[PDB]
Amino acid sequence: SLASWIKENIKKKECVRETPTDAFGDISFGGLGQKTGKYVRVSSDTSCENLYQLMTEQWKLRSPNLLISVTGGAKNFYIKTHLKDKFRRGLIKVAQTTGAWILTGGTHAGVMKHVGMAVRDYTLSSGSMEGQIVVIGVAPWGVIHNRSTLIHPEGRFPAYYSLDEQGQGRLSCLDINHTHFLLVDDGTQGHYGVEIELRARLEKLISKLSLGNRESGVTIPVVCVVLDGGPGTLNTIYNSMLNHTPCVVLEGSGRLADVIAHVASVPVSKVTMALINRLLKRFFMQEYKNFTELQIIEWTKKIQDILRMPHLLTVFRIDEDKNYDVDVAILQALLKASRSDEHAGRHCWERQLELAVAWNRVDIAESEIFTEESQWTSSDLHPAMFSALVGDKPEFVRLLLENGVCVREFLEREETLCELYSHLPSCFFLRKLAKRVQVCLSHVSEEVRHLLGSFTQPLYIASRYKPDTVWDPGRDLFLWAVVQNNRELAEIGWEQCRDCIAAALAASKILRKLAQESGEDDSEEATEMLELANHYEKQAIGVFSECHSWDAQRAQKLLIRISPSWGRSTCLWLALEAHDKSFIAHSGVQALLTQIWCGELSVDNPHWKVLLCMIFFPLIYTGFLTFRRDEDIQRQAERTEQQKLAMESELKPLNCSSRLMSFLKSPQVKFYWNIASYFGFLWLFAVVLMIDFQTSPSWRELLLYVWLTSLVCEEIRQLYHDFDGSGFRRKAKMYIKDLWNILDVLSIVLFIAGLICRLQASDTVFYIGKVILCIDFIIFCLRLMAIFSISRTLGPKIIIVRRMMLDLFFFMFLLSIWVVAYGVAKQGILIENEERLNWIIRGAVYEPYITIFGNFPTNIDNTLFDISSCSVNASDPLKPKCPMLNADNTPVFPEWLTIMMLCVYLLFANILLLNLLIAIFNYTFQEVQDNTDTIWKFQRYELIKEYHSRPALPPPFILLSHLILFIRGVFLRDLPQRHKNFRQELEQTEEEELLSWEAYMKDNYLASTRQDESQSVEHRIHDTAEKVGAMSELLEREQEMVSATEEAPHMFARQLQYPDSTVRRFPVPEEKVSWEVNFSPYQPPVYNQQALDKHRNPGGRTGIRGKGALNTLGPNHILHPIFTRWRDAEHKVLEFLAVWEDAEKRWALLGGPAQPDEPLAQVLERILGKKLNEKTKTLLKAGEEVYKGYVDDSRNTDNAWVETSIITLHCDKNTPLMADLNHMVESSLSSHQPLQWREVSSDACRCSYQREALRQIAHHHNTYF
Amino acid sequence: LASTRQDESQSVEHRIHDTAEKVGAMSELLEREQEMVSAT
Repeated sequence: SLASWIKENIKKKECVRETPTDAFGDISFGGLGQKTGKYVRVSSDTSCENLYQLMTEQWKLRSPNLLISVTGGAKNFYIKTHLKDKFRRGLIKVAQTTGAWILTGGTHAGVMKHVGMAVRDYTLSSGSMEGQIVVIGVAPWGVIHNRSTLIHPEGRFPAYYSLDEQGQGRLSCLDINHTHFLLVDDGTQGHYGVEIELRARLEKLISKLSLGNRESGVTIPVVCVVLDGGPGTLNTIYNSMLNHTPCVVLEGSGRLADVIAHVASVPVSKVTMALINRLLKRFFMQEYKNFTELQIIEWTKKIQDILRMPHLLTVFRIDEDKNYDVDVAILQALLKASRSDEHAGRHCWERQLELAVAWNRVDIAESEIFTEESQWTSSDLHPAMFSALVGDKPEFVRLLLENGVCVREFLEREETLCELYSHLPSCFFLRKLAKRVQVCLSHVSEEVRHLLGSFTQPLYIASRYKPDTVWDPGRDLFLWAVVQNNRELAEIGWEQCRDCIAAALAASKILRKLAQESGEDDSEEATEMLELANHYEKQAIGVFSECHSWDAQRAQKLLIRISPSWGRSTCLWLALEAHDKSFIAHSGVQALLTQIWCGELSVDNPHWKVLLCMIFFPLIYTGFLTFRRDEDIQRQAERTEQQKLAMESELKPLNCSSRLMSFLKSPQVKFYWNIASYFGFLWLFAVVLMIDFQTSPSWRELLLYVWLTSLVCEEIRQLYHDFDGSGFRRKAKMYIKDLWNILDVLSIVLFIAGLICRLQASDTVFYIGKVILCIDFIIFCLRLMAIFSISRTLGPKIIIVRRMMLDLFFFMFLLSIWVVAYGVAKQGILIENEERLNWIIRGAVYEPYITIFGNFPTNIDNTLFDISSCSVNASDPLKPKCPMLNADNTPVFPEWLTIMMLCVYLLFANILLLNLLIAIFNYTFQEVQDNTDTIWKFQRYELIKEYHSRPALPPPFILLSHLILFIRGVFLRDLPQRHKNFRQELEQTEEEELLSWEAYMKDNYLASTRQDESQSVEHRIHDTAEKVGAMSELLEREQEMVSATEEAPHMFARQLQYPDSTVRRFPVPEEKVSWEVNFSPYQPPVYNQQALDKHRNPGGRTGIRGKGALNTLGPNHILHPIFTRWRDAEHKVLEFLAVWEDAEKRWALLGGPAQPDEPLAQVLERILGKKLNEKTKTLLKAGEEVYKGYVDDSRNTDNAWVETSIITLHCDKNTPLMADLNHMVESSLSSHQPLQWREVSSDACRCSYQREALRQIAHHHNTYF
Repeated sequence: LASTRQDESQSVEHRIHDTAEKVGAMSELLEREQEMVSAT
């Protein structure tokens, strides 16, 4: 697909004229079939945007994070084989982990061969799972030796290529372990240095690639490392340090590296042509002998030039100590370069972090930026927190949260949360949110409400995120972490939540709904979401079981309460709805359900006593079963007595009359009265059906009618008064789902059908109407067995019978085939064609089907003539046709054949079929035993809630209580205590103390599992292996350790390039800088811009002769008056009306050119734009004389130079001459568009002349204290 | 193939065999190191 673009956009060069390019395809090497490097060509100049697009969007290479540049050498060199291993290891450690791009001249010659051995020696050890080591390479297209192996205008995409390097010469080869190839063409096949400008321009361009991607405009870091190099190698390093963007790191091994590493110990003024000559002589010792002496002056001067900047240079120092690998050294030297730059301020630390964020690496950054000395503030880490959340890097978020970011300060405003929802990676939740937007927070909340359930209330409300819908910061971060299926963020989020158990179960329900809805992305939803949901289930069980061991009487209140965070739903309902079989089987919740179902009367009282108390009502008032109220009163009195006895050496009182009326409301009582009424219904229906039936209705049948309709009315009122009552058909969909409801649904219909037929009052219909009602009595008897499913003993018995129902029909079919076959054979053999179809079916299907169940001696009922009659076609009165006879009273067919056939038939029928049918059930029964315990507990809740919402009276009188409930309902007042022991709303202080208690219990739990995980064997072996692996390497290194036994010259006027021209100044060392010494070959070129022996430069030699951009020779003066005053009225800080130029954006001084013999008032009016010089006229006698003398600058020559006189006029606290000057302070001079009294300081990181003047100004003011 | 090589070097029955070999190398070497100091 790329071939359409790559043959339409990219040109080439030939003959210089241009043409559309060629040579495109992916080079694959014959050795290891694990590489496939792409090859593309390009011209000397190619569109920069197209180059970056081809590098970024085309070849699927991800975004660049760090650009590192290995350069130098190109021929060969040898490392003493100790530094090379550290070098190869570190240069891959850094690139691998920071998604870096490393570039090199890609040709198997010298330095790139070492990079290739690095990539090859690592690429087997990692396995290349993800994040490949992107290594980009630059090589000219003419100088490849075996060029014909891929040249084609339509390309050759799976091209094979073999290595050859015997054809060396002007031609060169191509390397082995790279991954990406860019090829440049200059048109001349016999050219080597055609790739320099494209490299330098591309790197300097690309440095600005990371702009507009994030919150702040900080440019990407670029580094150039050179191990060994020729003469040209220094020039790229100088052009880089002049570009002032990269750091440059050097090592010990190389020749030119040893040159710079030796000069880096000596001072910059101590560098001399003779001293550098004496140093370089004992460095190469081939080229030191073969030195070109017409350029060595430039060499000495250039090294003296590049050692002037002492903070963009770092060196390895011959592996001193063990400063780890080279990975950090580069990474720290990048930051050390990064601090001293154009920005002065808070921004150094501010900019500095964001680099640590963008790299996945945390250790270096953490140590440097989080030193003990430094102070912080929880406001100033917010942008780094935000970028660390969106980029989904967990450990860095944990580090920022441990060190002083409070979650409560971070989500103070709604806008931050709105923006944080705008960066989800793609998931099923994101697709559903995209469907809903066809982002304000309400669109989130509607989708969350649909996920969680229709019953709960909406979480967020628009423009009320400040303090229903109360604000906790915790659930917002936890929910945002949960819905994108990210484990390492969610495990941090759960430790932040105020309340815990409700949150964990809510996340469980969200994930199981999101899994059972999606179903298309099979791997993700099938594995990750279900594993995560079971994990948060396990966390919830652990926290609750830790709370239950401490003191259970607050644990139940924790289990009941309404949680206002999650939408005023309780906690038990969430676990109940989400099909969490494991949480609901925990012992404390079962004890809660037993204590509820057990009613007012206290638990642990045996059923025999309970039923006998139901038999005689006053035995309760006498006291035969214990009660909760008196047991608690006795226990409280016993606890009080125990406390009094330990010192020595609230609870309601009990009612007397309402004892009984409180007894008659517990569900254990109503279940027994309802089952008594159910036997009563069976009795009444039998006695009406068998005895009391008539053509006219009796009073018994009317009692039957009303009692049936009372059952129907109580079922309907227990529909609409349940929880989740708002809305329609949800409880209907809940109810119709299962098998046992079908029976009631059939029976209530068929009963009414029977009543219609019964009242229809016809001759023949009345019979069928009695028939249907006699059928329905079977169903009304059949649904009692489901009522006897409640008990634990009979609970799992019925499900095993329910499970194996299906196989019996297919088995019966298989047997019926065999019996029909036997019957048709038997009747066909010894009987002629019979015209009677009823006799055919009765002797063909029935008689064999009746044969198989009789006893085998009884079954042989075989003689010729007992009851069959056949002289006639078919004696009608129940006589089958006779068997056909040969002799008189003799079967032509032998009777023993019938015997033998019947023996084989019943032998196959009995032992071979039904024992298989039996054998199915025993194996299944043995197999099904393990998983039963839970489902029964879930059904145990499914029962209990019904009877707690049923009127107390038995079902014969449930009509009157239903009428009383409706008459209460039409009263228009509704404040029910319906489920007043399920939904509980707490007071304020009880809730606060309770949540703090359970948070303390959670913080106990997590420490418990961390101490119990680090005691297992399967962890501790993995620890000992790592410690042995560290101790082994170290010993080798230890063995190896034993095995090894001011600013006097001007520095701005000696720029090797003159400013704003093409001429080059003469190279001037530091020793021969002054006029005292004499240089013998000293011959500077004379180039005035656009009598040169009139004056001499007082600083020294400059290598520049003439008047270089100056109106006169010699001293050029410029006075710099400083208009200063106080910042505040309290004299806390100082300030000066400095300029800030629109071209340079720098806080520069306000001083123009002072001419020789210039009046200060007129020059002040020119430099300040005095529309009112009376304020300066009263202030002509202010202070002056800060500094005066020679100023180093790039413009200085041997004839002209620049001198200056610094003046500082600081007024009083009021500064009465500053109002008129501040009113006329505008964009007057048209270069400084802002111009105000910026606050002064002791800043030595300012303009070079002004830094010393401000340092003297602070030395004047603040040294008094 | 990379998946099974990374999942084979995480089992216990391999990693014990690795630690035994590294302990056996570190023991011999210490004796030789003692001898090196032992020669003055």
